[PDB]
Amino acid sequence: ATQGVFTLPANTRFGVTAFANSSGTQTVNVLVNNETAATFSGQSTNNAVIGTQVLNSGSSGKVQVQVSVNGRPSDLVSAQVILTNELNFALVGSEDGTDNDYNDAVVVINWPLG
Amino acid sequence: ATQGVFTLPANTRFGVTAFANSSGTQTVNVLVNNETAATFSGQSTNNAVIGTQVLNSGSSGKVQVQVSVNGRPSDLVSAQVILTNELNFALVGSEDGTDNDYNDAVVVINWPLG
Amino acid sequence: ATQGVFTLPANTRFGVTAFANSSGTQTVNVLVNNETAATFSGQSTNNAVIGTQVLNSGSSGKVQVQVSVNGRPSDLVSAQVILTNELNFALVGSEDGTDNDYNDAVVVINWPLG
Amino acid sequence: ATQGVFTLPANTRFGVTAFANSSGTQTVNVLVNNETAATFSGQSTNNAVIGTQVLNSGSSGKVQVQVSVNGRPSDLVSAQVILTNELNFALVGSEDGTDNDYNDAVVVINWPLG
Ligand SMILES: [Ca+2]
Ligand SMILES: [Ca+2]
Ligand SMILES: [Ca+2]
Ligand SMILES: [Ca+2]
Ligand SMILES: [Ca+2]
Ligand SMILES: [Ca+2]
Ligand SMILES: [Ca+2]
Ligand SMILES: [Ca+2]
Repeated sequence: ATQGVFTLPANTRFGVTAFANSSGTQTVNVLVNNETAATFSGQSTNNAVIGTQVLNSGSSGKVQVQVSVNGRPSDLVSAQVILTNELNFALVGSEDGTDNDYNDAVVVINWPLG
Repeated sequence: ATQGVFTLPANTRFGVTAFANSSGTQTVNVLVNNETAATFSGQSTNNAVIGTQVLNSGSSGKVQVQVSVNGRPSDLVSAQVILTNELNFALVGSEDGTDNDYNDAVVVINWPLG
Repeated sequence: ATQGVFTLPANTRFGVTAFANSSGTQTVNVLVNNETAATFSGQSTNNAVIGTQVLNSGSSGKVQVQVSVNGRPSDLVSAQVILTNELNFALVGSEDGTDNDYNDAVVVINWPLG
Repeated sequence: ATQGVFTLPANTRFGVTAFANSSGTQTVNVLVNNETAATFSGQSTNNAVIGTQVLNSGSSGKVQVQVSVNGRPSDLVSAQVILTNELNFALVGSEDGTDNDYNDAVVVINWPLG
C-alpha cells in the first residue's frame, strides 16, 4: 500500500522534522501538492534531528514524504494519529537495508502549530 | 486516565524530542525508572525544538513525560504507535492554557535508535 | 483532556461496534450532532459484541461516544488512527472501576464503509 | 514492509473481529504461532461483522492476519496503537482491487480482555 502520503486540512501550517539512525546518509524530501517544499539530509546513528521546518499545506493539503539513500528510495511505513480530536501526528519510518529496524530516517509531521 | 507514561523494552536506548508552540516557557521532564533523567526548557510559537536527547529506558522500561509552565502542570494527551511491528512512537501533547490545541509542548519518543 | 469525541467527514457512513469486558452492564451511547443515534447495552467479560451498527455522521460529522455503568460515567481514553491515508479507526476504551484496564467497554468506529 | 503481523504478550487472550466492505467475498485468516486459529468468510458492503472470536496468543505471542478473495491474497496495511499504556489495538486493512480504500476486509485485534 502507499505510504508517506497524508491529507492535511487546507492552508494549514505544519511542522516537519527528520531523525537519522543509520550509517548511510539519509535524504528526506517533503512534497506539498506534489511539489518538493523541503529537503533534509544527514548521517547519524544517534537519532540526530537532521532537519526541521514549518510548511504550509496549501490549497490541496496533500503532503508526501520520500526517503532515499544515495538516490536509492527506502521502504516506507507510516500512519496518522489524532489525539483529543485536535493534535495531529503524521509518522513515517524507513528502511534503507535489511536489518529491518525502519528507523534509518524517521519523519514526524505535526499540526496545528502556534 | 493516566497520560504520558510508556513502558518501553528495558535497558533500551530511545530518543526524546520536544517542540514548543506557546507564549509560555515549556518545562519538559522525562523520568526513567521513576527518577528524572532529562529536562528540557524553551519557548517558541513556531514549533522549534527545545530539546532532544538519547536516554536509556532503565530496568523497568518505564518512561514518563511531565510538562509544566512556571510550575503549573499541563494537561497531557498521549498514545503509542507501532509500525510494521517494530518501529515505536510514544507521543505526547500538552495544554498549558484553555484554547486546547494541545501543542504547547509536543514530545516525541522514538525507538529503536541506531 | 476531552476523549471519545471525533470529527468525521460530514454526511459519511461509519460503523460503530462495542465490546464488553466487565462484570458490570455497559451502556454505550453514540451521539451524532449532539443527539443520541444509537445505544448499546450488555454485559460480558469475554469481549462479546454488545452492539454493532451502521450510522451516518450527519451534517456536522461530530460523533461522540459516552459510556456509563449503572448511570455512572466511565472514564474514557481515545484516539483516531488513519492507515494509508484512507482507512480510519476512531478508538475508545473506558474504565468503570479501579484496575485501569480500560477495556470495560471498548468501542471501535470505522470508515469509510463499502 | 511486512504488514498484519503482531507480537502480543505470550499466552494472552485477545479478541479478533473482522468487518467486510467489498463486493467480493472476503476470506480472513488469523494465524497464531503460524497455525490457522480462526477463519471468517463473507460478503458485505455495509460493515457486517463476518467474525469475532477470542483466541490465545500462544507461547510465541505471534499473531498474523491474512486476507484473500477467492484464493487471491489482498494487500495489507496495519499498525498497533496503545492507549493509556494499557489498552491495545492491532489494526489491519486490506485491498482486493483498485480503489485503495483498504477497507475491503477490516480486522481489529484488542487486548487485554476481561
Ligand atoms: Ca535499517
Ligand atoms: Ca537504523
Ligand atoms: Ca494551548
Ligand atoms: Ca499552542
Ligand atoms: Ca476496568
Ligand atoms: Ca475490564
Ligand atoms: Ca477496495
Ligand atoms: Ca471496499
